[PDB]
Order: sequence, then structure tokens, then C-alpha cells
Amino acid sequence: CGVPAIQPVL
Amino acid sequence: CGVPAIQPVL
Amino acid sequence: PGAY
Amino acid sequence: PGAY
Amino acid sequence: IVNGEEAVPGSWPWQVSLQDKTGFHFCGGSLINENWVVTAAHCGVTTSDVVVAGEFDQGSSSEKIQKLKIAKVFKNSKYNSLTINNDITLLKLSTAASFSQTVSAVCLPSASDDFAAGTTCVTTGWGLTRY
Amino acid sequence: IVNGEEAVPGSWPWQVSLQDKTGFHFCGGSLINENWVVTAAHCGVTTSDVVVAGEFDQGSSSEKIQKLKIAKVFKNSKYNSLTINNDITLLKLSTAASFSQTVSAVCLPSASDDFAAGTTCVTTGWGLTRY
Amino acid sequence: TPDRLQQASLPLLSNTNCKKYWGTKIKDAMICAGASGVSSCMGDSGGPLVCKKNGAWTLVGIVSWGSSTCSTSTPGVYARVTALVNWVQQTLAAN
Amino acid sequence: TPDRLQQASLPLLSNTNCKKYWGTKIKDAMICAGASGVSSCMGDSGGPLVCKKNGAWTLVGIVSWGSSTCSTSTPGVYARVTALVNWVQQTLAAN
Repeated sequence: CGVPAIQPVL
Repeated sequence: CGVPAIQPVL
Repeated sequence: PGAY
Repeated sequence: PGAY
Repeated sequence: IVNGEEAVPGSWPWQVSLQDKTGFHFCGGSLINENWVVTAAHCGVTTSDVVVAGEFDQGSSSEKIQKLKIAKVFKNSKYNSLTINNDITLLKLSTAASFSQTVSAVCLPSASDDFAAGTTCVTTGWGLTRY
Repeated sequence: IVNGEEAVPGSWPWQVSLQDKTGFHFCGGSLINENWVVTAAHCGVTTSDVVVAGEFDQGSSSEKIQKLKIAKVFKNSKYNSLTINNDITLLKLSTAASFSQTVSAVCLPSASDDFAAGTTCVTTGWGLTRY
Repeated sequence: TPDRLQQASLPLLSNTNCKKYWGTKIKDAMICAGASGVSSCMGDSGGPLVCKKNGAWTLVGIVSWGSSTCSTSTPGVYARVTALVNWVQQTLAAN
Repeated sequence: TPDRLQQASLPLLSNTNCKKYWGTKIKDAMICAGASGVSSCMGDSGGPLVCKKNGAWTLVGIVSWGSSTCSTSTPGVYARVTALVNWVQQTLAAN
């Protein structure tokens, strides 16, 4: 969990 | 309907 | 304006 | 203070 | 109700109390018939909540109240939670209310019905009496 | 979100949209596993609402979203609608979400977990962008 | 919340005049009442706003929302039942 | 509501400092965040407030309530997940 395949960009 | 057996007192 |  |  | 008054017991017989499984009163409702209650969509009723009919004093163990189970919740699909518009839900009872002196229905208006501003109406409930 | 920014599509894969039968988005939620969604108790979810997973752009007919039905609503019985305290509901899906690049779970903290004031966190959603 | 059932008499307002308090938050499926020294408050939601019509009490409003502090000088907002009765009738009939 | 998913970074506040804005409305199963030039708003309810802990995003808050006008200068209120995780675990297990 908590580990997206597509990384968020902040 | 809308005719209570016990009358409200206002 | 809160819900009740 | 409204709910969202 | 802030600045209301106590009602004569049993005088608003269509008024029900919506309570959770723990007996906590969270919203009111009105019986419109033996099997259906109208309440607000924002009350967020689930079929784990209980319809309590016939109650006056929530602190009394000796009143003959009717605890009724909810079969299905019908939230009006036009209810708009963002604006609180069309705030209506219907509850279909699994156990029909038993109508008596203290438990009976309220009347519904016609879609074309007129209730003028300035008209004195009544509202009832177990909501907060002070803020 | 007021003054947020558009997210990279699929980058917050646990985020779901709670929609009514008409497709109207009324609340968000998070997948915590394939079969369960956590959302707010005040969202007033019913089993006639739909869990939409995998969505980014609600206006697109070409995204491969997952529309999932709700089996049961579990409103925490400590939720207090008057104070909005313990605002949590769990939704059990009748159809398990299919986890993929764009659909996956968020982690839950330990009851003893510490998140200090001043810590920078993130919130996501399709809520209003202006008031 | 009080243990015993409370009641209060209050006047209906016009949507137009209601708007003076609430502005655009006031929609057509709503009706205001109050601003009369009484107020519906938390825990009253979902209950009735009844008006006597031809000797029978009729459901005109459903307690919906209002002031966050239950101010008695501000009108309370009720779901307007005449705008929703059609929906009630269809549901009862189809179920 | 926007068509596309929005996001915002915001800081956690202390319940104590949150009380400076909201007073006693702030209870223990709540956590505030924001007052930083961003705000959660209508339609965001129920969605996540996530914090990265040991490289993984963790659910710390559930969008709950806040300013009626989504003021960016006032903190938003979230259900505090650490206070409710026990309940989640029991429900998932019994069901």
C-alpha cells in the first residue's frame, strides 16, 4: 500500500 | 391523517 | 450556515 | 463551519 | 428547538426519533403511513438505525414506544449534498408502525398547495434547546 | 480544493469518487483494500450510490474506470452527527476493485502513530476549486 | 438533546425575503420559517414543519439547515415538501 | 466541481492551535490541517489527507468539515484516522 505505480508530482 | 387523537396545546 |  |  | 416549549405527550403523533443502535437520537422524521417515514437526506440514515415511534420522554423506560427497523433507505437522487437542496429521504419500515392514539400519520400537501408567508406553523423535535 | 493543482493522472490511485446513480460526484473516499473504501460518515452513502475507481477526468468517456457497487455501509456507531465527531464510514464493495497501475490501496496508520504539527501532507479531491 | 419533545410556533417567510438572510443559498425546493425568537437546532433535522390546512396538519417543511449557532433572529431552512411530493408519491407507488 | 483531480500540500496543525480557530468544536478524533493558502471544500469530503511515513503514503485524515466559504486562512478539519483505526480493523475482521 501507499506506493503508487505512477509517482505524484508535488 | 393530520388529526391527532390528543390535541396539541399551543 | 450549519446542517441540523 | 459547513460540512464538506 | 431553541425557545420552544414542551409538547403535550402524544400530541404530535407522526413525530419519530431516528436513533443509532446505541439509542442516541440524531434526527427526527414523520410517519406518512404505517410503513414509511420521511426525513432529511442529510440525516445519513442507514438500515442499522432505528425508527422510534410513540416516544415523548426519551429518559423514560415506561413509555410504550415502538422501535422499528428500517428495510430500505430512499435518498431522493436530486439531493445535492453541496447545496443541501432537495433534502429528503424516505424510509421504508420492515415492521409497519401500529397506529394508535399516540402513533399516526401526518398529511402530505398537493404539489399545487399554497402556504403563504406570515402563516403560523409548528415545528417539533428533540434538537438542542440552547447553543 | 481551493488553490490546489491538477494531479498527475493515476498518481493517487487509492482515491475514489462517490457518485449517485445519476453520476453526480458528491464525496471522495480511499481504497484501503480491494473490497473496502473509507469515507466520511457525513457523506450519507447508501447502497444505491456508486464507487468510481481509476478516474482522473470526470468529463472523459475514454478512461478505463471501475464503477463498483456497494454491498453494505458501515457507519461507525460513535459518529456523532451533532458535533461531526468520529466522521468515518466504511463501504464494503460487492464487486472487488481490480488493482492496477491506477487503482491501489492507501496504507493505514497504527493507533499509536505520530504525525507532528508542521508536517507537510497532501489532500486530494474533486471538490470545489472556488467559493 | 432535551429528553422531552419540544414544539414551537413560527411564521413562514417568502424565499425573496429569506434571501435577504441567506442570499443565493436559498433554492426553490427550500422554504424558510422563523427569525421570530425561536429556532430549529442540531438534532431537529429531518423532523416536521406542519401547517394546519382545512383542519388537518399538513407537512410543509422538513427541518434542513440554518444558523450554526441556532440564532433566533435568523430564519431556519426546511426542505419544501410541495416541491418533493411528486417524488414521494412515485416512490411509494413503485415500492 | 472540477473535472480533473486536484491536489494540494498543506501542514498539520496541533489540536491546541486548531482551537484558536474553531474553539471547542475541535474534538480528539479530529485533526486540523491547512490555513496555508489552500483549503479542502465542498465535494472533497470523505477523501484523503495523506502523509508519507517511511516512504509510503499513509491515511492520516478524512476530509470532514471546515469554513463555510472554504477560506484558505482557516484550517480544514479531518477525521483523525489513528483514533479510528481500531474500529476499522475490527470491522474488516468481523465482516
